[PDB]
Amino acid sequence: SEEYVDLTFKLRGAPIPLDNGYLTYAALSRICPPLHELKSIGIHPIAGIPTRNNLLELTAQSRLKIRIYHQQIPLIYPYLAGQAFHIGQNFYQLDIPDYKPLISSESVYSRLVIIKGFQDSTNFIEAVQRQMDNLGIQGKIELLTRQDGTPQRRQLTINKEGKQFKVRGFGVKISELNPEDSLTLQEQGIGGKRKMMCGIFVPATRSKEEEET
RNA sequence: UUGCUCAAGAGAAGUCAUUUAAUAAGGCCACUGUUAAACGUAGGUGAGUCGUGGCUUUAUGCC
Repeated sequence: SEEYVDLTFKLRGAPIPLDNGYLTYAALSRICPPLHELKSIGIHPIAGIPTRNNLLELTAQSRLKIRIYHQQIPLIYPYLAGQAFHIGQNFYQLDIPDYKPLISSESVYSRLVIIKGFQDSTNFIEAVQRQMDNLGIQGKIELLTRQDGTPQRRQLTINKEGKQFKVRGFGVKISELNPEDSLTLQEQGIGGKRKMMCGIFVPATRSKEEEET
C-alpha cells in the first residue's frame, strides 16, 4: 500500500486536449531528463471539466498525478517541484508536490489500456486476462461501455517525428480482487504504456464518472 | 656663678621536680513528584472515437 506513492501536483494553465498523453509526457521529459529512463513510473489522467472541442478545461481539482516507487522520488522531485513546462504554445505550472498513498478498493478501473496487436474486444479481454494471471491476480474482467453499451475505445496519438501513430485501447474494469491483489494491480497496472499516460488503475468511482459522460 | 661645687643601689640567683579527660551512647522510626496534553495550521474531487509504424523472439515492452 504505502510502499508506492502517487506524486500529485496542482496543475494550472491553458485547456488541454483529452488525448494529451504524448504531449504531457514529452513536455515532462523535456523538463525532466531522468523521467525518460525510469521503469516503474506512471501518470494518472488529468481531471477537469471537458469542452465541446475534445479539450479539457483545468479546474481547482485538476492535478498532475504521477505513480512512482518511493525509492526513486529524489530523482524526479528536483525537476518538478515548482517547475513549469510548455505543451506546444501553452504554459503549465506545477506547485510544491504532495504525496498520496496507494489505497486498495473492492473494484478498480483503467481509462485506457493498450496491448500490441489486439484490436477486437474479445482478444483484448483474453490478453488482459493473460497479463492478469502473469501478476498472480484474481478478478473478473469487464469493459466500460458507451451509452450505446458498445465497449468504449480510447485512442492515443503519439506524434513521433513528422508522422503520428495510432494506438487504440479499451477501458477495463476489474472487480473482486481482494485488497492485497488490488494493490498489486494498481501498482503494476496492465498495458505497459504507463509513461504514455494509459496503464494506471484507479478505484471504481472514476469509472462511473467516465461512464456518465 | 644656684642648700650649690663631687656623688653608680651596686655586684649574685632555673619557678623547679610529677600527673591518660578519662570511662557509655542507633539521629532514629512514615512518606508515589504526582495527575493532562498532536510538534503541530491544510487551501478537496469533474473527463469520449475505431483500427497500428522504427527497435524487441511470437507473446510483450520502448518511442
